[PDB]
Amino acid sequence: YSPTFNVAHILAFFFLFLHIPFYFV
Amino acid sequence: YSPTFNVAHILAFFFLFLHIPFYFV
Amino acid sequence: NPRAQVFEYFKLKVPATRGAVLKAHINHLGNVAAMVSFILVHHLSWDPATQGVLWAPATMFYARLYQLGLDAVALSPDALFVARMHLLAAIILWGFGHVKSPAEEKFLEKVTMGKALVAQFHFFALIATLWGLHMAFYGILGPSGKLEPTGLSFDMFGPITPATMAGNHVAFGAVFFLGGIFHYFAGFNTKRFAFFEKDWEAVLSVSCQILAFHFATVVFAMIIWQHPQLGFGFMREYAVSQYAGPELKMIAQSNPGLLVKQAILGHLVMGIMFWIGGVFHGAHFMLRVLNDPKLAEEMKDFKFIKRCYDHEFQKKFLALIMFGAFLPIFVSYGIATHNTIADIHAASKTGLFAHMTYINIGTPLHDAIFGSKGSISEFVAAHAIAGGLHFTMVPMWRMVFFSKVSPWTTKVGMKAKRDGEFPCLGPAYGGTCSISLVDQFYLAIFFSLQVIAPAWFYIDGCWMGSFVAVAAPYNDIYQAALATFNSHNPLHQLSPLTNMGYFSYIIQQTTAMFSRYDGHMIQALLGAHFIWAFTFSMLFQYRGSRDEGAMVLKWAHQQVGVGFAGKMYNRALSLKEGKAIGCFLFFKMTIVCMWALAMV
Amino acid sequence: NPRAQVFEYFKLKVPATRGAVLKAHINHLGNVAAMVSFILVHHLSWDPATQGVLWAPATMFYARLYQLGLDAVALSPDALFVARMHLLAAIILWGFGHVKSPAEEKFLEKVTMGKALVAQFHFFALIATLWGLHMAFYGILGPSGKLEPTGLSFDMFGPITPATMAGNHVAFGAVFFLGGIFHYFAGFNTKRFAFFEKDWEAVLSVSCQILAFHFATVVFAMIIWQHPQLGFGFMREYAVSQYAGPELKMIAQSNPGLLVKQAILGHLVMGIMFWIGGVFHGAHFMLRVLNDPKLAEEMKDFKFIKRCYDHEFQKKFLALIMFGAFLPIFVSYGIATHNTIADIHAASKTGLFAHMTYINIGTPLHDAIFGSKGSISEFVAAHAIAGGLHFTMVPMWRMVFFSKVSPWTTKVGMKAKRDGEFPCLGPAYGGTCSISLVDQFYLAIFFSLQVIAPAWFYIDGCWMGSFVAVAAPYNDIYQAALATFNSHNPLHQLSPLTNMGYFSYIIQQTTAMFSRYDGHMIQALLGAHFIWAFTFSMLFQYRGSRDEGAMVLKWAHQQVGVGFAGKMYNRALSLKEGKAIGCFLFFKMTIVCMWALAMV
Ligand code: AOH
Ligand code: AOH
Ligand code: GBF
Ligand code: GBF
Ligand code: GBF
Ligand code: GBF
Ligand SMILES: CC(C)=C/C=C/C(C)=C/C=C/C(C)=C/C=C/C=C(C)/C=C/C=C(\C)CCC=C(C)C
Ligand code: SF4
Repeated sequence: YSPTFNVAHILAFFFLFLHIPFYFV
Repeated sequence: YSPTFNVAHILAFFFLFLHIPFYFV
Repeated sequence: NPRAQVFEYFKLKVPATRGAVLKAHINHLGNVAAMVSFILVHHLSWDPATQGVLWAPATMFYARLYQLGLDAVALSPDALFVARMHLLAAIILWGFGHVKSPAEEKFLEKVTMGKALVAQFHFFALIATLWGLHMAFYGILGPSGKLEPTGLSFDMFGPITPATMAGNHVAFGAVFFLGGIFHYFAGFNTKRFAFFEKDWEAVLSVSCQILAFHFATVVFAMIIWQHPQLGFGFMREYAVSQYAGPELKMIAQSNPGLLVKQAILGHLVMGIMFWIGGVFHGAHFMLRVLNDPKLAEEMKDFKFIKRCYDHEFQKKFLALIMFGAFLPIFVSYGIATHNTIADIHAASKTGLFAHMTYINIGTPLHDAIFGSKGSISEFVAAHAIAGGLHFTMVPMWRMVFFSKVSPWTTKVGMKAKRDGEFPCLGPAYGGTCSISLVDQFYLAIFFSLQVIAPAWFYIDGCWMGSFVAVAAPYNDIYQAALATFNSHNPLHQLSPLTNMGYFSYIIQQTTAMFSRYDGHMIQALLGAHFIWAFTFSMLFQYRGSRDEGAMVLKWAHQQVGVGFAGKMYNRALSLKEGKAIGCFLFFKMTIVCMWALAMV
Repeated sequence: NPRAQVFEYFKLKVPATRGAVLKAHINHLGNVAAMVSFILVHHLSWDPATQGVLWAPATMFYARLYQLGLDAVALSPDALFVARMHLLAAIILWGFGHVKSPAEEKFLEKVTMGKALVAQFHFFALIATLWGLHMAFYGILGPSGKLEPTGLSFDMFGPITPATMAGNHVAFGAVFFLGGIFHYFAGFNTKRFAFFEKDWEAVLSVSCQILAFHFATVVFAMIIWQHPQLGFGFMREYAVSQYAGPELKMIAQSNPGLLVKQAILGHLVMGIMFWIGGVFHGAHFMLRVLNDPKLAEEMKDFKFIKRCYDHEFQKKFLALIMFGAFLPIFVSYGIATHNTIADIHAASKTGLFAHMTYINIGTPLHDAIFGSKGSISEFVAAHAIAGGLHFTMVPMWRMVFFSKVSPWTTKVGMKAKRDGEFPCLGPAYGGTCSISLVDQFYLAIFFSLQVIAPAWFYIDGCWMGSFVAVAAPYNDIYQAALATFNSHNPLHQLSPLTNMGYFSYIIQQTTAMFSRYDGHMIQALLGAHFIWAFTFSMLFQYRGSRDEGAMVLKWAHQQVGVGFAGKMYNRALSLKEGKAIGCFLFFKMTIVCMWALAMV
């Protein structure tokens, strides 16, 4: 739960959710 | 500002605003 | 031939054969076991050794471990053994679920839905009997905080004991055993029931609708049956037991029903969802009947073929539903608005709103029948919920009876609505959006918030006589209501009756959210509000605007060499897609916000 | 021939002749005088002898009486004399405004808009000179609390005194006198200006747009020019003067800029409205140019005829606007979201959100140029407002350049959008709602809330570094910002800088609303929220649903013999009507809620 761990995992959620609209568009 | 004055004037606002949609419908 | 019987988008995605359906059911069992294994291990807290189990859904599942008489410490050897065995089960089920089994398929060609139902009766009989026997000989959590075998008793009318609750399960085993045998021999061929063997969507619809009614009985039972080991009181006890982490315990001490009300909100919401989705399937089945000129010679006996074409029946019936919504909404929201104006302005000495009387009505019919002693809070809340139910039913009964022809399609000269999924017919006649069957499904989902929200505010102890907190001149009415709430309303086990109408309660709960769970429910609120707002961009009459603007965004991404990102704007979501996704997210983001309220 | 140049609904309602337009202008002057007379007498408070003037708009107009050196007691002899003379003026103006004047009309046939503008220059010259002379010899409120003649001085670069402010008015009289004479002789015939004489809508558009820019300069001047008699500080002084009622005084002591910020919010909102409505008129004028094959041989010299057909110009230009919105929004809302997450979770000791750094950036460019010393609050707020402006401009530039053809109409095979008012073209191509000129007007109104809301939150002293209140670990950043705000930001005259982001500020302000004005602003909030919610029923893709359901409601009213009420459901509002009314009410009910915030 260091800054690098936390930014990394935040970016993981970001990249993941970002693919949801591609499935429809 | 008795109960009868106040109910009367409330009903006046009601009847008045109620005519706004008639102008379009 | 399911691929022919679903909306276009799903023809390539629906399980298309007997075998594929069974595999989907197997994989769904894998999902069930897998969720259990995941949630006993992950999403407990940031540091379970010191914080315990703090986070939702995990808290409810650990409360179950507690009720089973197991060590309900976070990540205990019992919890891990349970979680790992359910994972094993999930992998075995998904394994079988993703391989083809031709012999299994060949046999399925011989199975009817009546036969499957016989088999389900005796599988349920097995489960009920074995669980009664587990209780009887190995036990559950007992009154002494130890695992205690319950014994077995069949004194149905004596006091409830662990032994008679075990007997209740064994008796259900016997009943479903005899009922399965009876139907094994007699079938379900009686008239008005033979048609079910014809159509999987009719069976599916009925399962959803009855499940919704079960959900409602469970909501009420979770409030009323609060026994600490044999009822849903195990969720109160767990939250203050030796296994509870320090913060869960601190929250439960000011909010004893915390976890019970989370379970209640889950079952209220899911029940509404199965009610409306079940009715959508039944209506869709009827619409396929009406669109299959063949499918008429066997169903002509049913009155709905006529009613779906009879404009006088449609108006009389829907008008009756609208009255059933109008009158209780008018009474509940009108009273609560007058009382709100009175509470707001109570300090005024002159002017239009000074010295208003509080409207104070009890609930004599409910009291005479069920033994409550309700106040204006129950009177208003129950009429608002009843009204919300009839309100929600307006789009529901239009799904059922307006989805082929209606007085409107006749008025404008149409022969019939083409199908169940079209989004609109354009600007003719001043605009035609959302007359189809699926668009009334969405609208019922939207309207169902008039059931869920007042029900939640009531269950969490809001004053429902008013939208704001009771003012000092009316304190006597609050205090009398509090006395009979405490002495006669079983809800007082889960919630104190506050003097706060929902608006004031929102201020107080949201303030409390800053200081539980390190503030996280504020993050939840803010993120949910953002997404909710964004759904407007999909639900408003603005799709063409977006499709036109999307071309500029795509073009701009391509200009700079990142066309893989510009593909996000290859086109705007269509009318149909944006309405489905917008409704789903509008509805669920509202539920997320209410979930925040359930967490504090 | 205005009746041919407006949307269909207005052809029968627009003043159709020179004479009728003049009469409308006269009657509008009657409205102005009448509002002044009404608001000095009515809507002061429930009991002015004891409560003073407490209610909005009346407070601002009584603050003017105060600044004029008159007795600004509620219903004073001065106030009544002013109110009764303005009523007299209103009746005389409406009198003349509702009678036909054929000689006046005959003369108007000879008047050009260039001539009218000459006349306006010298009417404004008269007003400016006479007001300077009134100040000079009869006076306004002086520093001693008495009416004091200002004298007259033309020392423009000396210190500001009452006498030089009088000189400023007289000088404006002279300047507009010379400018009116100059243009009387030279005209406005220069190229790029001669076309204005052709079209009243072009003149009208420019008047609105420039007025919008004046509004913005007034917003800034009301914050910056706070002199107590010669600037907008008279609204601070009035609220704590001997004339102020007790409650207004109590509010102003904790909120000195109370009335100033009400005036600011009014001018911000009206300015946005004239900017967007002015651009709509200019765009509508251009669209009529593009639709009149005749109207081309005189305008071919202007580049917009080409740009309105050039798809590469359209994409490049609109993409530049979208970038101008995207980048500052990304920076402002992204920073403020990170900081929000940090403030929310500041108490956490472990987990993903613990021990975040606060993003802290100043405003060195603004400071170097204007002498501020800003903090992260100004940096975020200014980029959010700048971004909101470019965001709002996206629908605005589409009104201007996309309303005849666009890359989208070419993509789908259309020749051209038929007109400026059509609501949609139906479900083809996945849906086509709101590509017309007027539908982009509405969208700009909607988007303009991204300018108004952050601007208001900033002006009222919200912490704009975060959406919630600053947490204790970041208090040093707040305190440093507070020091340089107090010493370098003129806004500190009107608002203390709180440590509350807008969400926390909403909790605190709404809590305060329960105890001012006998709670009335809670009633305002609740009623406005209800109406706002209802606009969804008009703005969502659901018009056909409503038209179909409306037939049941009308039928039910007729059945019971009250068809005069059922006429309310003769039909649903059309796409076009519901979008216009829905946008108007969505927008204004949001403003009502913000007005509540301006009242406490
Ligand atoms: C809630 C937040 C919200 C956002 C963040 C948008 N709309 Mg949306 N919108 C809304 C509502 C409530 C409504 C109701 C119905 O009125 C609408 C309607 C509508 C219509 C009709 C159209 C267009 O036709 C146009 C378009 O071309 O769509 C393809 C468009 C656009 C694009 C403008 C282009 C530009 O400025 O890009 C620039 C993009 C931005 C300025 C957004 C950048 C955002 C961030 C960096 C994230 C911020 C994140 C957090 C704070 C957590 C752009 C992506 C965008 C963002 N909207 C439209 N709209 C809400 C929001
Ligand atoms: C905010 C409050 C709100 C109300 C009070 C309604 N909708 Mg509306 N609505 C909403 C949203 C947010 C949306 C978004 C888009 O989803 C929609 C959409 C939509 C569509 C698509 C249709 C229909 O097609 C149908 C119809 O036939 O319209 C002619 C209809 C109806 C009628 C149902 C008939 C019946 O139950 O009458 C019974 C009428 C009622 C139960 C309302 C009685 C109300 C009061 C007595 C006043 C309460 C006053 C206070 C508390 C201050 C009924 C008058 C009605 C009330 N709506 C529809 N809607 C909000 C509200
Ligand atoms: C037992 C419950 C159940 C079942 C079996 C179905 C089945 C269906 C079938 C008949 C179709 C097409 C679905 C599709 O192809 O799946 C595709 C999905 C899969 C094949 C899933 C496969 C899984 C994976 C690849 C892996 C995922 C793993 C995880 C997520 C862990 C469908 C359908 C709808 N359904 Mg329902 N529904 C429900 C409950 C509901 C609930 C009650 C609701 C709403 C609250 C609805 C609202 C709708 C609605 C609106 C529609 C549609 O339009 C559509 C239709 O055409 O009906 C006419 N339906 N529904
Ligand atoms: C925003 C979406 C959303 C929201 C707010 C809820 C809320 C809830 C609450 C009301 C309860 C109790 C808390 C819990 O167990 O949550 C569990 C939440 C999830 C499994 C998924 C939540 C979704 C996300 C975190 C991702 C959201 C992403 C976006 C919004 C883009 C509940 C629940 C369940 N729900 Mg859902 N669910 C969903 C999506 C789903 C998705 C669509 C699925 C399956 C694919 C489910 C399957 C279940 C399931 C099984 C249960 C329960 O046991 C429980 C209940 O009380 O039933 C009576 N649920 N669900
Ligand atoms: C000086 C300011 C001004 C003027 C003269 C006009 C004039 C017009 C005319 C050209 C048409 C038709 C109006 C109608 O017939 O009136 C009818 C009203 C009367 C005749 C009023 C008579 C008064 C009474 C009977 C008594 C009322 C007394 C009281 C209320 C006290 C019109 C119009 C529009 N306007 Mg504007 N607008 C504005 C400012 C604005 C503001 C800036 C806004 C938005 C914020 C707009 C947005 C629009 C918009 C969208 C449209 C339209 O679609 C429409 C159009 O067709 O343009 C192309 N417009 N606008
Ligand atoms: C819901 C509607 C609404 C709202 C919230 C506002 C809000 C405001 C605020 C932002 C300011 C300052 C307070 C005040 O003087 O209000 C005055 C409010 C009204 C005159 C009318 C308010 C409407 C109702 C009470 C009825 C609402 C009915 C329904 C929502 C169904 C302001 C204002 C003005 N506004 Mg409006 N206005 C309107 C409608 C109108 C109507 C459409 C009209 C004319 C027909 C005006 C003409 C003016 C005008 C002249 C002024 C100002 O001097 C002042 C300002 O600051 O300008 C810079 N305004 N207007
Ligand atoms: C019901 C229950 C028990 C739980 C419900 C839970 C729910 C719904 C959970 C929903 C979770 C969601 C959606 C999580 C979304 C995460 C998105 C991220 C990390 C985006 C990062 C973007 C970045 C860094 C770019 C910069 C950021 C900006 C410019 C703002
Ligand atoms: S949904 Fe859009 S395209 Fe369809 S009728 Fe409504 S406004 Fe027109």
